[PDB]
Amino acid sequence: IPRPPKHEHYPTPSGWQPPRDPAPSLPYFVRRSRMHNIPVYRDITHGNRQMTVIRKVEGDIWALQKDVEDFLSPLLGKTPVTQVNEVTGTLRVKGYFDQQLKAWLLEKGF
Amino acid sequence: FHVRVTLPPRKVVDRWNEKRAMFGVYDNIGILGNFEKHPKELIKGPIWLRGWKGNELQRCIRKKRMVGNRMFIDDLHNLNKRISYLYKHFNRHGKYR
Amino acid sequence: GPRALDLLRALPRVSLANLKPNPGSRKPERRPRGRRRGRKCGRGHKGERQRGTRPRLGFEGGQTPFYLRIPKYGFNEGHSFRHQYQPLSLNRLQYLIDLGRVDPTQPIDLTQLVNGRGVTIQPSKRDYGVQLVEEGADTFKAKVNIEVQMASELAIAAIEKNGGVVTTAFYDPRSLEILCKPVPFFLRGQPIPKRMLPPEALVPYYTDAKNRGYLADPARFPEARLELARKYGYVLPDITKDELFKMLSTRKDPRQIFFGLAPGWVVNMADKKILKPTDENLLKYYSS
Amino acid sequence: PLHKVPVGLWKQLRLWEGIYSRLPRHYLRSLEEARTPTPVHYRPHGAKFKINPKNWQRERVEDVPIPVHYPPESQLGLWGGEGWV
Amino acid sequence: KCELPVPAHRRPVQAWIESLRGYEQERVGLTELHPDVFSTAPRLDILHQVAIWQKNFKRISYAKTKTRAEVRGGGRKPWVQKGSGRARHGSIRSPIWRGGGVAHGPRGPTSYYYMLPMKVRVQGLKVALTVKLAQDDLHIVDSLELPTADPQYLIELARYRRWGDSVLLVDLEHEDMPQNVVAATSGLKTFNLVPAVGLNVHSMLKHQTLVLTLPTVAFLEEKLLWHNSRYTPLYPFRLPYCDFP
Amino acid sequence: VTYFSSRKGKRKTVKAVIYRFLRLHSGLWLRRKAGYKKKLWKKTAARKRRLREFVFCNKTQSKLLDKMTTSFWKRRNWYADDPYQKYQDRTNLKV
Amino acid sequence: YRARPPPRRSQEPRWPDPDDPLTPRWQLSPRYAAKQFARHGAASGVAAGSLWPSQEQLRELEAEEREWYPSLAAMQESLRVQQLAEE
RNA sequence: GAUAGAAAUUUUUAUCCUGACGCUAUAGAGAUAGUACCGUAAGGGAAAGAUGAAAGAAUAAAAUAAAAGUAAAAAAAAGCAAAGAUUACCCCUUCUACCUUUUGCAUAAUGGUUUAACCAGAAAAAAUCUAACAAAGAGAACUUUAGCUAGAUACCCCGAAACCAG
Ligand SMILES: [K+]
Ligand SMILES: [K+]
Ligand SMILES: [K+]
Ligand SMILES: [K+]
Ligand SMILES: [K+]
Ligand SMILES: [K+]
Ligand SMILES: [Mg+2]
Ligand SMILES: [Mg+2]
Ligand SMILES: [Mg+2]
Ligand SMILES: [Mg+2]
Ligand SMILES: [Mg+2]
Ligand SMILES: [Mg+2]
Ligand SMILES: [Mg+2]
Ligand SMILES: [Mg+2]
Ligand SMILES: [Mg+2]
Ligand SMILES: [Mg+2]
Ligand SMILES: [Mg+2]
Ligand SMILES: [Mg+2]
Ligand SMILES: [Mg+2]
Ligand SMILES: [Mg+2]
Ligand SMILES: [Mg+2]
Ligand SMILES: [Mg+2]
Ligand SMILES: [Mg+2]
Ligand SMILES: [Mg+2]
Ligand SMILES: [Mg+2]
Ligand SMILES: [Mg+2]
Ligand SMILES: [Mg+2]
Ligand SMILES: [Mg+2]
Ligand SMILES: [Mg+2]
Ligand SMILES: [Mg+2]
Ligand SMILES: [Mg+2]
Repeated sequence: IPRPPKHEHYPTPSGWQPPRDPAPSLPYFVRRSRMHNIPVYRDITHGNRQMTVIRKVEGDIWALQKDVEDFLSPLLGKTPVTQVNEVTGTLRVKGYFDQQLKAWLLEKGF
Repeated sequence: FHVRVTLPPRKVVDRWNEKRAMFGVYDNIGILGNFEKHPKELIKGPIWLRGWKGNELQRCIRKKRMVGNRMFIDDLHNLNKRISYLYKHFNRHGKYR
Repeated sequence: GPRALDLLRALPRVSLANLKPNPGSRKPERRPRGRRRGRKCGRGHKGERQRGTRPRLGFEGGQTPFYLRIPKYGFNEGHSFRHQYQPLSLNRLQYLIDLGRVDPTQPIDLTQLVNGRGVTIQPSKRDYGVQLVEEGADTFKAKVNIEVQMASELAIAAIEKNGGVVTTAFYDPRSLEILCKPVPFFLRGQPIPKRMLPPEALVPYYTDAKNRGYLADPARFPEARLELARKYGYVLPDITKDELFKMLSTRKDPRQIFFGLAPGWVVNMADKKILKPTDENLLKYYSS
Repeated sequence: PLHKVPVGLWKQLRLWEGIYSRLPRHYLRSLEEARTPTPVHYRPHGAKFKINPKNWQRERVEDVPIPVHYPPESQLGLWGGEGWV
Repeated sequence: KCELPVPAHRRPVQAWIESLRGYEQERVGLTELHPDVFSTAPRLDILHQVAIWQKNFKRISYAKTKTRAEVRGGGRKPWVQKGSGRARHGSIRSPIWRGGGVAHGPRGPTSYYYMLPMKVRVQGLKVALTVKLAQDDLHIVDSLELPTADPQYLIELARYRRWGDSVLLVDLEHEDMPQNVVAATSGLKTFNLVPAVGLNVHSMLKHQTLVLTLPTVAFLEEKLLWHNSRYTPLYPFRLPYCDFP
Repeated sequence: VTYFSSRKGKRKTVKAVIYRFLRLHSGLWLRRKAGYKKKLWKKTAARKRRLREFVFCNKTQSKLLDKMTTSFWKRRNWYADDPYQKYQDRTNLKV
Repeated sequence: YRARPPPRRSQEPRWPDPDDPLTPRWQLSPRYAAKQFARHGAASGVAAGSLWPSQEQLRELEAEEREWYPSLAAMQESLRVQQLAEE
């Protein structure tokens, strides 16, 4: 897979925004995909269960969970139900919040 | 239900013979060999079962296709009866349907 | 990073004696033994249930089945002969360019899209190419010379706004299989064959200048291009004054498959050499 | 246990050994050539490709000869290449 | 020093370089190991899948018992159904009878062939190397030469350095293995020499100590890190590719 | 339904279903009303209109027809000038 | 112990014996010879002239494509007749 | 209707590395053997072996003394044969054998003298669980508007009168 070419202006017309040059001074870290996109995906089970999955997380995952909980708290009025999978490094959030999370992680530079 | 009254000679199995020490050495030939030989090209056994898997019906059908013309008369008949019975049982019998 | 590696120093060595599958990955199998799963084995009591001779699927017991009392109508009549076109959106076309999957410096055709993993074409499933859709016409800021098999009015207008070139060409399934997978074809040791003409049904689509057909009369393109510019209210760029005019004007002969190659050529990939015929009949047949 | 050579080739390999091997080559060459005989009963179709009247599509067609039984009485005369159907 | 680009947010892991030319010729240098291979996540359940896969991907059973159809005889009804006074039977080869077949037995040669996806197998090698390094079971040997062909030399060398009971020696290529090492390890059971292409999960877990040669370490990192940023195979990689010969 | 064929060992399909049903990619099946060509002079204007309308099939019928046809007919198809092309995907379904 | 030599796929061309009765049928077809040329070519030892259709084959190819695939002029005029007829 | 089902066109690198998550005398071939034996004939077709280094160590030696069945040792009011117990086996008190089949069986409805050996749930389209990678997945050929690939979870045994060919 070729590396993304350097652009004079960001974000690109397709919305793609390259990661910040320095690593953010945060405990957890979220690797980019092999296609250079934020690894936030939807997942549906039983036809009525809607979940959002954050993959490829290194470091203190519990820091990521707490930052997600108070980020989505004002939007919902309650702490969202989350699952932490340390053996894999995946945070699972009940509901369709993929678009909101991708913008949130992009601002933090992951 | 009578059991044997004498202790059998204990089998002294050596875990480090030639077979066990070199077991599964070249399983990653494709990954670490520029993808020149798939790991299915190391299987030793029947001609029709090298790198293939299936249930009992698909196995008997596959055997008849490849080595059918090389089988004996009696074996060729027994295979045909096995195919017919499995064909009738799998399609015309069972619980979930 | 992986703080679990610190825990591994204290723990004993990992060997074949202590390995456990992921919990929940292997549901245990239930066998018909014991009081619970016994004396009936989950079949029933008499009838065609316990003896396993219930009727076929869709049989309602003598009554006319649901799938036999509905009158026949043609929903899949001739579906195996209808042409299919994989849609490509300008949102995805912009996405590919920004990430370097494809480059606008070099002309883009169906082959370059496949190598860029943009679209996947299955010639066997009656796919005749890629159609351009106008899903992302508003945010399309690229300048490309793209060649597809079907285009829409808004998709053409969006590309021509930035100063691109759009052309529609027809590919026979025999040729389309070669075009989408060129390397496997070159390993078959066969001469490159001529591209076949579109059938009588598809002649008007590729002959009119409104669709930017490859077989269309070039004299009517400039007046057709200006109609789109007038219709959508965008100033038509003068493409002849750009430094990439040589690249943007590149086309293919109707009997030609690849760029710069000719029918009858044999590509010997092992020796990195190209073979060409010499007989008059061979040259005439591959060029007629 | 399986035969190394398929059963269908046993008769062909019978000709490659023994007295059959010393037979003149010209006789053997004519014997091994199994050319399809001239159609007598069935009526063949000239075109290799045909258009389906129902489907209106180009399809491939092949002539399949109709088996014919030749009684031993025929070998004593000249029936013109035909027999019981 | 690592050649392939190390990710910015992490740093390479380092390990001592040893030599086999002497008992005390240890710690003769320092080598950097790529974090994405030798410092990856400790997946102890992706090793279970690969370890089981290497055991049940070539197993072809050879058990075939004869069902009631394939038994020699029993083609006739033994006695008339009504009036005899005994239980009704239809053949003397049914599974009830003494000499009958098997109603449900192993039928023919059964093949257990299933292929895990390639990225799981590659992930299996990465975690095994990380586990070996994290538990001090990985030693790097420079160029893998031995003073003598006597097999007793390796036994005492491993005893002095506490290399455990079994040691797995690797080399980059088969024809390039030196004669001293080949002759020394050809007479030992717990010590085995395998080319770099013959490395896998089961061999690592079988031997309590893994020894990697410096040329092989660069070979492994080049092959295992290629899958992180690759495309799905349009056609098999044995066929020519633009940048993968 | 032939679960396992005798030539290739795959799963066959029932040609009766495809000749009189249309499967949308959302899982819904489409069919014609029964009796839309029989005795039209007898039926009223409203009744004839009702019989000429396409209708959907409930869950049991939809589930039944999915086990009678193979996986070739469940694929995503992009036909040219397909009237039902816009009905393939479901939208605004709050279940 | 010492491991067995790794299994390697040789890059040399292969040619089965045509006179062997046990050879596979697909290994004597003309398609196999062309595939060897595309694989090796220089080491295949097959004349490059065999890759193009012969004069007998070329006449067959010329007739089949002419009778079944019409010309652009024929297609254009055929549609004009139908358009005039329907109008 | 049940079901039957191609082709055009594609793919396939050689020799060694071969042995066993196959059985161990009701298993595995029927086999110690198509022999005894039953049939005029075609045909059907078995059960059966065990000491030790030496039996040219048979006043010979070692091993479990553990299936049903008997002996050592016949029985003493009263009862689905046992339990609650009791200083005490009974005596006392309390309990309508077991499976199958039925609206309902101690039923006088079915089957079993008892013992050992042998004898009956099998398939992965859709789905749920776990994981890899993710707008893409898969070691070609396909599926894709969070999907694709891999694993795990599944559907028995005995029996007719008959029918056809030699
Ligand atoms: K079934
Ligand atoms: K039960
Ligand atoms: K027997
Ligand atoms: K009775
Ligand atoms: K009864
Ligand atoms: K009973
Ligand atoms: Mg999902
Ligand atoms: Mg169950
Ligand atoms: Mg089961
Ligand atoms: Mg019971
Ligand atoms: Mg019952
Ligand atoms: Mg009933
Ligand atoms: Mg009726
Ligand atoms: Mg497709
Ligand atoms: Mg029989
Ligand atoms: Mg009979
Ligand atoms: Mg019977
Ligand atoms: Mg037996
Ligand atoms: Mg026996
Ligand atoms: Mg036994
Ligand atoms: Mg006893
Ligand atoms: Mg009493
Ligand atoms: Mg009662
Ligand atoms: Mg009653
Ligand atoms: Mg009942
Ligand atoms: Mg009774
Ligand atoms: Mg009764
Ligand atoms: Mg009785
Ligand atoms: Mg499934
Ligand atoms: Mg009849
Ligand atoms: Mg008869």
